[PDB]
Amino acid sequence: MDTSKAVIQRFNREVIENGDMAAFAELVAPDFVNHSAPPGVSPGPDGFAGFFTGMLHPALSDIRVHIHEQIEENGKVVTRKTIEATHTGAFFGQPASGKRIAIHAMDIVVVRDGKYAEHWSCADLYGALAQIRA
Amino acid sequence: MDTSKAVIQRFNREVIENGDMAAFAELVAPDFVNHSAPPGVSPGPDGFAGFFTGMLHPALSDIRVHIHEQIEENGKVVTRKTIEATHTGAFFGQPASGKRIAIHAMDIVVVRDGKYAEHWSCADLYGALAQIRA
Ligand SMILES: [Cl-]
Repeated sequence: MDTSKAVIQRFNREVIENGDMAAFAELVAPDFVNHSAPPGVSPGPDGFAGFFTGMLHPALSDIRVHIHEQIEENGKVVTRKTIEATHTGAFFGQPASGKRIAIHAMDIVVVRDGKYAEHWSCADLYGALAQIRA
Repeated sequence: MDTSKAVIQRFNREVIENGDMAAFAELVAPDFVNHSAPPGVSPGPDGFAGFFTGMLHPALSDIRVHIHEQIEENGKVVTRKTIEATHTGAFFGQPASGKRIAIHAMDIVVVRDGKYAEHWSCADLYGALAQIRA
């Protein structure tokens, strides 16, 4: 039986790095809520999947997620990480630059019965677009 | 002798909201390191104080720090918060708009002997500048 931290590590590897949506289905609960979802997006699992399949993986190639630290209290796991990838597609209105960039992020995940139940995210887009524009 | 969560709560109220640098001197250690310090800035307490006195408080008036949650493990405290303020000064290339904006942020603080010892930050500047431009 693997830990909440282990489940988040598996999600970052199989879903964010590899883009395995079969792994997504296995690691995200049907009652999942993305509290950080923008006002126009579905806070549900389908909205969350749509961010990876429709936005992230079309924009970023050769994704490497560097998990620096994981702080856990009361079933919530804070992951401080870096998303390193090659900018090969339009990202936040920025056309493909071919540049390898590093996005600093922090997410808070609530894992229940081996699946993602609740999620909050924070990312340095200002800095990532600055990298793209240099 | 108050908790790490209470020290961070006091720092956000007296330093970030009120701009009391006398409180800064009392709540930040001399060996403090800001791991999220920009490339040209000092990771030291002097560099960190300079962010508030030199860029944050000249840019933002009537600051309100809305602390949502605090997750602690192994001497690290993650604070998920929303900085609400009026844009009255120069902020990341945007001249004063007079708008009251909300900056979503997350910081990881290591409190040692009632003072700030280590710090990591994440803030939604992309979102904040978007608000300034609306
Ligand atoms: Cl994520």
